[PDB]
Amino acid sequence: INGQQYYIDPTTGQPRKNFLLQNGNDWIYFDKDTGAGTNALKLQFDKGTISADEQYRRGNEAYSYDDKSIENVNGYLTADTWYRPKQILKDGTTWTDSKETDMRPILMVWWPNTVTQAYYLNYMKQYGNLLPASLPSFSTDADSAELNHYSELVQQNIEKRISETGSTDWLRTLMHEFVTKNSMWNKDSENVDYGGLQLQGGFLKYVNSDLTKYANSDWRLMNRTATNIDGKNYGGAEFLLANDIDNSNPVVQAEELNWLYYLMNFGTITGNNPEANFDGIRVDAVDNVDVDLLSIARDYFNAAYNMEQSDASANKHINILEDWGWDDPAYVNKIGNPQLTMDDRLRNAIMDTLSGAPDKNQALNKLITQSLVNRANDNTENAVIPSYNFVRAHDSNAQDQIRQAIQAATGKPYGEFNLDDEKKGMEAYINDQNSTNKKWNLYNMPSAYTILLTNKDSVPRVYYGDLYQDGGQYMEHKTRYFDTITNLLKTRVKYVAGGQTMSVDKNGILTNVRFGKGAMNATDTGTDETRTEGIGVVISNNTNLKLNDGESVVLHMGAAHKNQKYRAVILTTEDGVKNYTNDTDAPVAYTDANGDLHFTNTNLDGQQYTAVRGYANPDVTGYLAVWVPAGAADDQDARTAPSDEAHTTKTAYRSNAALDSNVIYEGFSNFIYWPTTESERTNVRIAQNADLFKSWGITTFELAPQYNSSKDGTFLDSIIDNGYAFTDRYDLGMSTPNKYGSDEDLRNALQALHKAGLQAIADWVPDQIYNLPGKEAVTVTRSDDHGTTWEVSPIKNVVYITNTIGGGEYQKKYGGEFLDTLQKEYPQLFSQVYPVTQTTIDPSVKIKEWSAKYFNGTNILHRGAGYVLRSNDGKYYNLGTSTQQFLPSQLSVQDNEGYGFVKEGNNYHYYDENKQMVKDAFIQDSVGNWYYLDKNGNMVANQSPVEISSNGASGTYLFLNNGTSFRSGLVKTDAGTYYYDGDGRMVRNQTVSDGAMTYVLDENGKLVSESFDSSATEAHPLKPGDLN
Ligand SMILES: [Ca+2]
Repeated sequence: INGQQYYIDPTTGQPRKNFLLQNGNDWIYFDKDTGAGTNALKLQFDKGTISADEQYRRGNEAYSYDDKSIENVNGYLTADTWYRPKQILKDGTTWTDSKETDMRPILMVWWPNTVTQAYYLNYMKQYGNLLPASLPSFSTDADSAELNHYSELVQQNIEKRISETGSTDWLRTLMHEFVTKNSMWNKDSENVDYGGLQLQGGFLKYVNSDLTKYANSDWRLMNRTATNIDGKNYGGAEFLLANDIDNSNPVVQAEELNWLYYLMNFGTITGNNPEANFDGIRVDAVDNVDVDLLSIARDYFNAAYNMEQSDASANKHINILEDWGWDDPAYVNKIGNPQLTMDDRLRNAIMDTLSGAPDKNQALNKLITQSLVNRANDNTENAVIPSYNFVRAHDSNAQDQIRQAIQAATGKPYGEFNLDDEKKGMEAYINDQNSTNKKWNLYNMPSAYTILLTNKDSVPRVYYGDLYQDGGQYMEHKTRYFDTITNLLKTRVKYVAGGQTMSVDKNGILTNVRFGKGAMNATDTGTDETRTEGIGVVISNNTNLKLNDGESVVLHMGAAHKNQKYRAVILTTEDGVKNYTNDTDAPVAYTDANGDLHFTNTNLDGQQYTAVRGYANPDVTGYLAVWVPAGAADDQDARTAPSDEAHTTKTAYRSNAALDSNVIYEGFSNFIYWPTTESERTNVRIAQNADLFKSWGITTFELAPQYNSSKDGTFLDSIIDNGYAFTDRYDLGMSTPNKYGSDEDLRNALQALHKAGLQAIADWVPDQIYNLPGKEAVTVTRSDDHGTTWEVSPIKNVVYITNTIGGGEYQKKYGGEFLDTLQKEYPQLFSQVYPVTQTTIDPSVKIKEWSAKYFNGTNILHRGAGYVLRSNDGKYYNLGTSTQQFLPSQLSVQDNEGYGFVKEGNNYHYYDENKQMVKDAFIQDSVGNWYYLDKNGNMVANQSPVEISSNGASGTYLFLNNGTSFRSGLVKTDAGTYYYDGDGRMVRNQTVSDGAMTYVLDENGKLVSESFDSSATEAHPLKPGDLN
């Protein structure tokens, strides 16, 4: 009984918020907070008179407008501002001239309106006991004489408590707790939304303004990715996470080169050790930065390593791209393949045919065609775009599914967890991994890895979490796939080479063949070394596969393999798979004179598990078998060395037998735990295991990003501290260990890898920086991940407090410091003109500390739309440093009386700063609502649509009973339902999205249909193909 009322939306099953229901002259407004219905709106525009008591009035004035007198950010005041008054009412009794240290909250003496003053009183009473807790609530409607009486009493009681406790800490805490309970001062006014790449619930893009000139930029060219160089197209999302670096600013670009050089010379610079440098880069978040960076990195590598000279030259520095967009490969190829594109068409073919559940996988035929490379008869070299490929990665079918397991095991929201939670989720995740029916883990990991590692024209990348359990100390526990995948890896070195043929038969069974080194076509007879090389693969994704009697699967081993003995590498069993790491006790099969192997529904020569049929177990759902020639020498190596012959084209990597001889190891998971001893340190264990990785044929070890985590908990990366979320770009376990160890552990890992003949990859992360400690006022607009204005947000060209100043001691020590050396050693880098900026990089300014001018924007910070304090008509308070000096009445000697919104008779008027009545104009109140004063200067409030032209612009508006322009919501009337946009104007004849909601309005503005996208409402796994 006695509950609230709501209007349940038919598509959300939840209350409509900010929704007006009208029936004749009667109405219910359903509120913003919970959608609870009311028919009594409060007047929001009322200030009410300053202290009539002159001792309070004069005593509470600001001592001065100096920086030290009034807490501020670039001269702007915030809800948290404390200030020095002329006098304090000491111990509640004795007006006393203030000391410099006598700071008091501005909210002790000032409120944006009477609504907030009443709420302040209620709060200070209930939670501060600064009024008798017995008092009834102050209604918004309370007159200013009553409100002022009780805020003066609160002031007395604050001063008594300051005297009795000898402290103001309690008051700092209490006032900030009040602040955060006001929607104008919290996330409720920030239009939280998780659509697209709003991973943290929304962005604020930085814009130029006379209000914040020190934060202006001539650059901020956004979304300028591979398919949007000129900005005339859509491009990738500029915005992703945290503070988005403006990589279109030429000074920032020089700094990215500076950092790049630092990474590539890390051991030299920090350890006097040229044996402890990185050899290549991974470019993080490619489709979220100015694509100029690909050419800047290219140019540096060309200058320092002469990449384009030959294959031997390029292959000494394997670089890779995190480039998700399906049109990226053509562009990467065009600029010279300076970093390897991924082949996302190929990975998605694997996802679609092998990695899903039995009732979900598609026909295997797609593996032949859906890729940068057609593999039906891949018999040529240097003919395709070179690329790398993978089955999983730290952020690909790992982090989202692991968070799903944690959520399932703990009941906590997606992404929220402590270390105990993480371990409990990991136990469930690993139990799932070892099940036949998997909820969170990919199926057919053995078959997926077989395709990965036997494909021609591909640099495969192995994922750490497929060899070792994702969560645990580094390499603490092996997965069930460790033996299978390391068997494939060693077999790949020894046998996998030459041409490829892939086919799928009428039973949907896939056959994959490699001929061995020296043979490219099925008809080639090969060389001496070809004979005991090559591989044959049989794959099905059909758990019910049954061949009729007399039906066979034929592997066409080719003309180099006539009348030859083969032995098994992997066979599928009832319970899993069997691995054979060499010829000993492996089952055998013989080719005929055409080079064909013949398998059927029956074991060959009484050898267990040589029949082809469907299985369903935790390894295989379908069928897998792999065969190689018997009798290879123990030291057989089918790989090809890169030629040092001069390139005839302007390319680094070429897709050929030498590039194919490389394997990348992504040597981390996000869910590595912090080590409990020095011995458990990831980089310590990497150094100790260099020869192990070599034995798998790893040629480049991709290390995690080594940057010390911000540990701010604002994204997964700064919860599990993987190194992608950092404040100091140059701090690689240097001020304190990273999760992987100290900078000495890192240099030791690089040196040990080099000693074993492996390369090491530096994760280059130019997109963003986290957790800068210095505040800066910036003019911003709430925007989507492409910087498109969020139409329903009031945050449009609004001053907001950002955290953009800082960068740590190592950015300060090293930022810009290698530019002079780079200019003298590689001068050509400084005269290149880049395609997006159409200019050179700009090394004339060193970045030693970041500030807002260098960023495109920020994730929303939950400070609230109105945190920066304003009066009526959009006017900002300011000390006078960033914009016109203007202080609240209570702090100045100016009297508020008769200015702003004023009642006369049954009407309200608005008087401007010259005390003149405003007519036929829109005017904003201090908390951001909008009003229209008509031709007579009367506030409009008739809740029936009204046509207004304001500066040659039509609009149909609706003004609620309290005068406020209704906006960003629906109105249901007797005649239909209507939608008013973020500017208060009725929408007609279109489809509009309002956050999670989509509404279709006909020519008359009537709602025809609506839909709900729940994923806009909270953090969520990113949908497959979201980023293609
Ligand atoms: Ca960006």
